[PDB]
Amino acid sequence: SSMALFEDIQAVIAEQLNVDAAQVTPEAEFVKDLGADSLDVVELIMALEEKFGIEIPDEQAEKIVNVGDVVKYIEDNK
Amino acid sequence: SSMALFEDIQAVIAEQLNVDAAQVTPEAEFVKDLGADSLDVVELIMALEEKFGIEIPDEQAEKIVNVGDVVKYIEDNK
Amino acid sequence: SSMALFEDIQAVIAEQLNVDAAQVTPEAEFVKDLGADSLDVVELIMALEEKFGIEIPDEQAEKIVNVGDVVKYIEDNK
Amino acid sequence: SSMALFEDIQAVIAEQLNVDAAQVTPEAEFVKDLGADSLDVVELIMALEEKFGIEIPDEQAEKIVNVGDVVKYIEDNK
Amino acid sequence: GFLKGKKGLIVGVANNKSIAYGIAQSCFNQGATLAFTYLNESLEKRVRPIAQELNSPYVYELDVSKEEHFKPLYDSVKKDLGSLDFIVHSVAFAPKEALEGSLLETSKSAFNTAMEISVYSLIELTNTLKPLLNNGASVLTLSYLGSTKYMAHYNVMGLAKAALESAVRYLAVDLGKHNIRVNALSAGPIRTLASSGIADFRMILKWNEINAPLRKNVSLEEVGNAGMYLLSSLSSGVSGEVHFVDAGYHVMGMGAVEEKDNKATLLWDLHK
Amino acid sequence: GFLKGKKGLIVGVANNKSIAYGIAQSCFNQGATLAFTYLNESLEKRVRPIAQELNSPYVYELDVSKEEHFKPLYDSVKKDLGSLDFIVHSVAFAPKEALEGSLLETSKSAFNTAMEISVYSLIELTNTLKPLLNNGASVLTLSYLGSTKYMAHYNVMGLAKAALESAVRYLAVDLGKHNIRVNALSAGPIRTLASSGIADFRMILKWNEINAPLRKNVSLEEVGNAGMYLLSSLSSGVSGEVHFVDAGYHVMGMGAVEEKDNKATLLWDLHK
Amino acid sequence: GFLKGKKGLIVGVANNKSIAYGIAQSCFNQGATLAFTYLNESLEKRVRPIAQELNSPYVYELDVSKEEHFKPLYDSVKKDLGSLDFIVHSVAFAPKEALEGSLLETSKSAFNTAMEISVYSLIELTNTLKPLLNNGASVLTLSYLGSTKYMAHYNVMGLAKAALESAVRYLAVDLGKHNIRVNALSAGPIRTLASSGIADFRMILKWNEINAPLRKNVSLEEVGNAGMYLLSSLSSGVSGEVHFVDAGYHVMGMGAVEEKDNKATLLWDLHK
Amino acid sequence: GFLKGKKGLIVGVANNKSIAYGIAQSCFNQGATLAFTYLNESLEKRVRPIAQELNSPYVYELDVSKEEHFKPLYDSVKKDLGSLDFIVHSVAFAPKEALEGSLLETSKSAFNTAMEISVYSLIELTNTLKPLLNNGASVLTLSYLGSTKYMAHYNVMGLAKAALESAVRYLAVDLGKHNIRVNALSAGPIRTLASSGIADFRMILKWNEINAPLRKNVSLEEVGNAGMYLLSSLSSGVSGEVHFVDAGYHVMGMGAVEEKDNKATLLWDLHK
Ligand SMILES: NC(=O)c1ccc[n+]([C@@H]2O[C@H](COP(=O)([O-])OP(=O)(O)OC[C@H]3O[C@@H](n4cnc5c(N)ncnc54)[C@H](O)[C@@H]3O)[C@@H](O)[C@H]2O)c1
Ligand SMILES: NC(=O)c1ccc[n+]([C@@H]2O[C@H](COP(=O)([O-])OP(=O)(O)OC[C@H]3O[C@@H](n4cnc5c(N)ncnc54)[C@H](O)[C@@H]3O)[C@@H](O)[C@H]2O)c1
Ligand SMILES: NC(=O)c1ccc[n+]([C@@H]2O[C@H](COP(=O)([O-])OP(=O)(O)OC[C@H]3O[C@@H](n4cnc5c(N)ncnc54)[C@H](O)[C@@H]3O)[C@@H](O)[C@H]2O)c1
Ligand SMILES: NC(=O)c1ccc[n+]([C@@H]2O[C@H](COP(=O)([O-])OP(=O)(O)OC[C@H]3O[C@@H](n4cnc5c(N)ncnc54)[C@H](O)[C@@H]3O)[C@@H](O)[C@H]2O)c1
Repeated sequence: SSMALFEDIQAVIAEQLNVDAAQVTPEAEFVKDLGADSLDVVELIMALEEKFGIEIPDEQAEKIVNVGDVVKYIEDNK
Repeated sequence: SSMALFEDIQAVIAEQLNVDAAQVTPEAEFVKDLGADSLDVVELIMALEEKFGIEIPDEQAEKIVNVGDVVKYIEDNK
Repeated sequence: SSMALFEDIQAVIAEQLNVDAAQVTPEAEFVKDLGADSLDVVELIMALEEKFGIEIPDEQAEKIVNVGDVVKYIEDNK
Repeated sequence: SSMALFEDIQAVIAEQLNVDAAQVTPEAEFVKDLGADSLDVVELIMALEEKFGIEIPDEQAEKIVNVGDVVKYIEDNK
Repeated sequence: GFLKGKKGLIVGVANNKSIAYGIAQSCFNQGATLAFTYLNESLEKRVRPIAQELNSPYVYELDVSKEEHFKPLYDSVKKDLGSLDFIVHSVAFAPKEALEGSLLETSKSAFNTAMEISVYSLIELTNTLKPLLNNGASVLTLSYLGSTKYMAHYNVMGLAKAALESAVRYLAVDLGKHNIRVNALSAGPIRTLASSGIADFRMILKWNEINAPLRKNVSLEEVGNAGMYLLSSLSSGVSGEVHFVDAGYHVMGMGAVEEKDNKATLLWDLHK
Repeated sequence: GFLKGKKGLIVGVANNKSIAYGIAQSCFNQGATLAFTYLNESLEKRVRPIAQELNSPYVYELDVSKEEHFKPLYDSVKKDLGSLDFIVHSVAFAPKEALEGSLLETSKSAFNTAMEISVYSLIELTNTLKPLLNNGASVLTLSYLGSTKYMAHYNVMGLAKAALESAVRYLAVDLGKHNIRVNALSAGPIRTLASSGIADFRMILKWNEINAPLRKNVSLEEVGNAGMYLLSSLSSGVSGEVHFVDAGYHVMGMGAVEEKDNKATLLWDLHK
Repeated sequence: GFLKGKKGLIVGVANNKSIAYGIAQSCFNQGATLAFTYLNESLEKRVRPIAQELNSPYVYELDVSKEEHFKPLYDSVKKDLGSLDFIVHSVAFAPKEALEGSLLETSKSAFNTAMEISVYSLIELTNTLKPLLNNGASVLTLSYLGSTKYMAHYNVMGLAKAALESAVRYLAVDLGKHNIRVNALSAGPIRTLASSGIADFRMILKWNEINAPLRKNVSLEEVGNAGMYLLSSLSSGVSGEVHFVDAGYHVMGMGAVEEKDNKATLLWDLHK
Repeated sequence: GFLKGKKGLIVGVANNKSIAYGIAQSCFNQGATLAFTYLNESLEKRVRPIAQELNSPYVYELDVSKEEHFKPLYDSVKKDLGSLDFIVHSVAFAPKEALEGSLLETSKSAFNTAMEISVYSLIELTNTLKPLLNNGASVLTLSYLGSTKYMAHYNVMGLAKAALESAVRYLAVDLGKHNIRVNALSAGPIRTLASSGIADFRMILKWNEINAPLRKNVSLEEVGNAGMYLLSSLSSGVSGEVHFVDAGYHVMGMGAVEEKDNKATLLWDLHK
């Protein structure tokens, strides 16, 4: 992962879930490790695609589970 | 009750519920003694008001229970 | 005509057509003598029926031509 | 012009305007020489595009005036 | 005969005053092979003789609230008919208490009953029988002006008919790509056995008769002919439509008038 | 035959692709005694042979902009037929320039032509022939979805059809008390001789075919059968109605979709 | 103030009971710079004082049947205002004879007058003033339920309002790509100076009052506030809309009822 | 400020993209005393801060599927506010599986959930709070064009919105005699948190943007201002209305076109 990209995605996830950046690591998962319900995630997804002008399709949206997934996805499509 | 009126009402009730006229007596009741469901009665009521040009209002319709009721009602309103 | 009624109707006609009360006499006619178009009259009629709670029907409305007509009409119907 | 194409277009024009094939020559014009109103032409145009599966656009439709035009057009687009 | 050789399932006959019967009868006069369903044994007594009269041995049980009735109905139709060219969904229900007073009073359970019985059953019936429909098949349901305009005491059943007309639109899209049509016939008020469940139906019927353009209530035959039309290939360009058979009543924005050279008067104000 | 012995006047045949012809032909197959009118001599050439084919000697001149043609048309019908059971008003016109570009560009004279020819002629024709109508008579006009929804370049003709549908409602009231019915058939786009006057009709026709529930354009036969229905006693409870015969297209609030398990796609986006 | 600094042209003030006045007054209370037009000198007498009261020196001549008045009106607005943010088209006319009796009786010339004055003038006025409209401009016209439902004696004016509502849809498309909005406000009956030209308006007004959901006629202020809304940026997502300001009357499919524990009764049947 | 001193209960805020929030915010800018409800504790986290921002301590629990929540909500409003001048019902739900594929696939339980949550809750909420409503109170719900036209995959939620709009009509009658108004705001598609539950919402949003008269999607502010209007005394003559706030999209009967002097082209066909 590109470090500038990860850090910028990390700030979004941090602010969105009101966690500390420190807890936002590539392995972390929104439901399990980050305390996100079905709304938090959907809100977070929109924040990301709105930020990055791209759009995560719904089929690709489900298959996301961890910070790495959203990062590796966004880097491949920005 | 007027005998011509009763006999004419009796034929209607007979045909409607496919019972013998003999079983249609003023005391008889459509649900209990005549084997009529909620449809039989409603169908029978329409047959009567259609026959007699009058209309049994719905409030008066419920309060009917026995052959005498429909007969005494119809005689008072025809 | 009742003098209280005439004077009260006269004030309405005066104000409505912005003429002097003096020119509002029972013989006067709205089109000829009072300088009223088709609007002035219709506006004036509504002012009258609104004032008097009555309603000049349209058939009776046409047949009016002079101050006396509206006065004699209103007195008969108030 | 391809002779098979011309002859086949000529039969259509013939039948459509109920003229003899002989009068249908490349120089002939539908309004002047062939006696066609605004309907005849529009009907004839549809007959042609329906026959040939192509569609004469309306802009190209106006610019047609003579048998040669429809023939040279159809050959270029079939 | 415009339905000669065409197979159709009539759902909702209660007696010979049922809208379903009028439709079934009109289709019969056009040569249709009919099959019928009945709610329970109390209703089998009435369906099966009428079916007989319309020359039909095919009489099946269908209570649309019993999920378990639908697979048997499918099997019966496949056994006895093999395929269907049309389906008549002529069925609705709401508890007495909901068809009177206000909408605000309605219970959640009355709501759910009105919606399940009157709307969802079109989905489950059409989904169940979809594999057996022939090319050009035609699905018909029955609605009422109370869906898009206020009608007295129609309350939760107006809500159901609004959904029902919306279901017709979506089903027409779903099924149209398989060349199947779906329509609603919106009848005017007509004295039937279920329509007695509506508070002061009689006054609604009168208001319609006085104020409809044609100054008549619709006849059972008129609804049946309109239905037959929508079921038949005559209407093979019609889908997603809500077809008013109401003596023209839907056009009225107000009571009808009539003039005595003097005023105008409401027609209603002449008889009493 | 559902119009056996019934007399009807067909107004608007131009050729055998005219909507009026489809209707006339469907009524013929139902046993109707037809009579026809023609705009001028250029059109008499086309009407009178088609009339012949539908077994009719009654062919009269009617340019609806000529007030003086209507009394003769009345006299002709009284002489030759004596009475009418139905009338088909299948007529509209607007100058080319108005059926393209914007509504804002429209000339007052184009406006007046579209309104007189396309709407007012229903009034003058029905008023003229009203004394000759039999009990149960049925008056039919032809409309288009462009009346209540925006359709490309339909412009002043949308205004005319909106009025026309409103005229149907008022005429249904006027005539219903004499037990006469008045309806509009709202056809989907169909390749006719006048419809070529609409800018990029072809694309409107395609958009309809792709996006209609039934994924087809309507056939001339389908409009004729629907018309026949509305003219016939089958629809004797139908008045004031705007009856869509458009392959279901009116229900669509958006382009049709189809799914590839992945996204949804507009059907339009598949062919190009 | 929601129209502070916004320039608008009010067409149709006749007196302080005119719908146009209510709208103009509501816009004034929201800070609008108004300009007004008048039919002729008889009407200039009434417009110019009311304009004064709403703080306006801009009073121009516009008889919409005079093609030659429109270029001067353009020049006047450009001189005195330079640009417009909204336009109120509050204008209609039909000869007395047409607003009574039947539609069948209507003369071609009455028809043409109703259509030109009541519908086409929106086209010519909006086309004329289109170059002067600012970003976000809002064009408002006035309609009536008689357009899509039958109302007593409304006759040719129903035809005009149907076209008018259709014009709103097409104009909304034409002008929307330039970020200009076009709407109709469909008022309930309200006692105005032109509304006295309708046969038995009074009874239509009563029928509305008794049978509207809110059991009241609408007030001139209520129409003006609704209009102001549609003219203001508050409604900047609203276009092509027909907005009912009628005490809810449009929802009624029948006379209102009220129950005495016994029967139901028409409200109409209580007062007489 | 048009709601100064007026008390209102906002039901349905999820975050600051919720339609309910836009409405609440517009009402705040007009001086309203607001109170809010939340589905559960997961949603209380989001409502209670937003309420704070709109200057509100009144934050109550309401899961509309819990009959037992309504009496407490009544008591809370009576304690803290005493009376209400308006209510915003901005709430709908359906399981994911129903907002995709066909209507035919829909489960009875998905149907019942969509109807209970999205329609019946307006009845129970308005019935519960009816004793606390002031003179002139205004009840607002939220609908979508999918109610009366087909929209892709909207399926059972179209059925719910059709019923919902019908409920608005009946409730407007029920409540209008107590001088209470009931309306629906029919928003265009807008990216919200629940709207992500619709299959290919994004494409519906694009189709709207390209093809709406105003060539834009509606903004959250535009829905809020329209809502505020309907809640405020500005609309005190408006009841039973379905008010489109959709950039004009409802008027389109087909894709938008644009001309290159040559053909016409669908706008959709320009970007890809
Ligand atoms: N005025 C009218 O009579 C009128 C007007 C317009 C529309 N409709 C509609 O016409 C349709 C038929 O009604 P009708 O007036 O002919 O009354 P009806 O009583 O003749 O028909 C009603 C049918 O619904 C059946 N039904 C009820 N619940 C059922 C269930 N759970 N499972 C299977 N069947 C069930 C009844 O048994 C009966 O067969 C309904 O949709 C009704 O709403 C009636
Ligand atoms: N897509 C369509 O073709 C379509 C769709 C819906 C509705 N319509 C309507 O169907 C009706 C018939 O049109 P069509 O498509 O069959 O076209 P068409 O050309 O076959 O019929 C038009 C008829 O109008 C006649 N006409 C025109 N002006 C006349 C006049 N002044 N006096 C007498 N007759 C006159 C024409 O001569 C012709 O007979 C019209 O109302 C049309 O608007 C057409
Ligand atoms: N019940 C109602 O009053 C009611 C209800 C709904 C809609 N409307 C519509 O509201 C609009 C205004 O009518 P109103 O009721 O306020 O009546 P009004 O008399 O106050 O307004 C009518 C205006 O039209 C103007 N006008 C007529 N012909 C004109 C012309 N040729 N050129 C320029 N101006 C002309 C009149 O002079 C007057 O200014 C009309 O569209 C009317 O149809 C009225
Ligand atoms: N495109 C759109 O977003 C759009 C367009 C038109 C209409 N609408 C309608 O607007 C309204 C609000 O939706 P939104 O788009 O703002 O989405 P949203 O997610 O912001 O609002 C939905 C609200 O419904 C609440 N809710 C769901 N189930 C509930 C329950 N059982 N009890 C209490 N609350 C419950 C949700 O928690 C949330 O607060 C709905 O009626 C929706 O159908 C939305």
